[PDB]
Amino acid sequence: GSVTLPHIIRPVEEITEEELENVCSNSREKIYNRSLGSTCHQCRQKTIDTKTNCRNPDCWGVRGQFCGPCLRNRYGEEVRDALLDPNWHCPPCRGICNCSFCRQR
Amino acid sequence: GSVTLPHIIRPVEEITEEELENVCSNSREKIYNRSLGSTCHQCRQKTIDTKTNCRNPDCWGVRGQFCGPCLRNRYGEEVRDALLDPNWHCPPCRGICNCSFCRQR
DNA sequence: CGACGCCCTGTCGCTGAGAAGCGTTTGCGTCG
DNA sequence: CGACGCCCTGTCGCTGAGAAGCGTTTGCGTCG
Ligand SMILES: [Mg+2]
Ligand SMILES: [Mg+2]
Ligand SMILES: [Zn+2]
Ligand SMILES: [Zn+2]
Ligand SMILES: [Zn+2]
Ligand SMILES: [Zn+2]
Ligand SMILES: [Zn+2]
Ligand SMILES: [Zn+2]
Repeated sequence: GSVTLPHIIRPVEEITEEELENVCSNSREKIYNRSLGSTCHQCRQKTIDTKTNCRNPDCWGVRGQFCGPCLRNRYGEEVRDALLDPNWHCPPCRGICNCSFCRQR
Repeated sequence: GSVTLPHIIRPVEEITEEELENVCSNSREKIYNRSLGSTCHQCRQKTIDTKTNCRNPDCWGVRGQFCGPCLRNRYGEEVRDALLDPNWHCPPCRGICNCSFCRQR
């Protein structure tokens, strides 16, 4: 698949309690799905757990999506706090992402 | 147009005398054509004058295309020398491009 | 290196991906 | 700032562009 997936900014008002209930706690408990899942930028795993929504208009693609364990262990932030933050920008947007590809550059 | 144009490596044996005869000398003498023309990376002008062919396999798109005046005035190299060089890499490939966008980063 | 044990329960490799060009576009300077 | 003159004959702005995910993928260490 060549082209870049769209990036949609979800307001904090549109975040539902069901989405917060589905924030992954342990990476071994993830459920893989090629259709309904979403891909975390850190671990590069496409799973159905709730992931962070980057709210920077300049942000693009799926770089802003992070899972529970990855955001917690690699950046000390909670996905639930990130989803409820109207001004939350992804670590790639802030230029502090430590994934195997971004730290390489 | 969203997607990236292909990059084709032309061996020095395939360079013809007609192509060398069409290397631009003065940027004011260029002929614009949206169909048959090619775009220089430095001046960002799509014209029909012969342009450099970057021979790095890792190179992609049309970043390696430079016109006569731009390569001469901005990098001190001749397009004819570049086209006849089997190991010629574009200034973006060498990370020394001084166009308005690359020097900005 | 893949079995087990520990506490802070965890993450890299490969492929193919990585714009392009039309429009407000061309060096320097006195000078009206 | 857009006419003119100079020699080394020239280049920036805007838009939309800027992957994604399956596969060889999960912290630390003694130890067989
Ligand atoms: Mg490629
Ligand atoms: Mg865009
Ligand atoms: Zn993750
Ligand atoms: Zn972002
Ligand atoms: Zn990253
Ligand atoms: Zn040019
Ligand atoms: Zn190149
Ligand atoms: Zn450049």
